[PDB]
Amino acid sequence: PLESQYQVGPLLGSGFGSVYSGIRVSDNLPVAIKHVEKDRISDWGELPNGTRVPMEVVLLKKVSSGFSGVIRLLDWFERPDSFVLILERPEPVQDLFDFITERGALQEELARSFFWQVLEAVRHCHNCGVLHRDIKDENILIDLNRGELKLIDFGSGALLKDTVYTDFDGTRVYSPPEWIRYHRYHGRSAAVWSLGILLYDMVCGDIPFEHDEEIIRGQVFFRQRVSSECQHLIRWCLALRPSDRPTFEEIQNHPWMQDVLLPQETAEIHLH
Ligand SMILES: O=C1c2c(O)ccc(O)c2C(=O)c2c(O)ccc(O)c21
Repeated sequence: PLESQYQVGPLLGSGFGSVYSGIRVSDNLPVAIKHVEKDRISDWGELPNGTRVPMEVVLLKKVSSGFSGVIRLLDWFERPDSFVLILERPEPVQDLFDFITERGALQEELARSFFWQVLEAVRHCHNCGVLHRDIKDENILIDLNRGELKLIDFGSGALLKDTVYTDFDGTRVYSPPEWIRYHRYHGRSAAVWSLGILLYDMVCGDIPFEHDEEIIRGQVFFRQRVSSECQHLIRWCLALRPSDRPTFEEIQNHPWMQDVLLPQETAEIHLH
């Protein structure tokens, strides 16, 4: 059913897997086709109907209902040594790591719009019972035309829970001090930490911390001019003590978050 119903094109990256550009035949929706090999999956789950699948798929199904800032799972298949996922492919697109790498640090107005959309997308996941655990520039795609950000790689994700996590598969330089020191964290507050790393990156062109010692020390130096309110929000997300970090609500009610542009205006002003 698979090679009949879609048409493969160029590789796009790897790997989280190996992803090819693809076209649905039924109608020419761009799609992306991700192959994941059974032998590299450390982490499995089960769907409603009760089949044994990779967590990624569990997590993607939970979040793919309706619209949002997540790239949606349109379908999937099993093969003898691999699973294969069919995902949306917006067109044209660029990931935030490449975008930042090309244009350097981002004007506050642009960072505010982007950051807001990441916030909405993460709220959506938490809502659906999903925690991403690897929120970073390269897991965000920009739809250059509509100005809409989309989250992508759920392969380190987990079901959201209130219990304390003991495993972590995401990026180190994005991991919170509680993980570095004690090998334990909670979802929401670890996510806020990483959101804080992300926001620094947006406005400074680079991440704040490289080594464990700098993460655990939690002192943030700004290498770029950044308003006083943005520094405050960033420092707040990057508090050492989990309980001293903001909730999403508080981040979203922060002064620096006010009067966010809509996506379309963001694209006009900053992407056209
Ligand atoms: O690299 C992608 C990806 C992509 O490169 C282009 C369009 C896309 O739609 C995705 C995508 O949905 C995607 C994903 O869900 C997980 C890991 C990934 O590396 C990716």
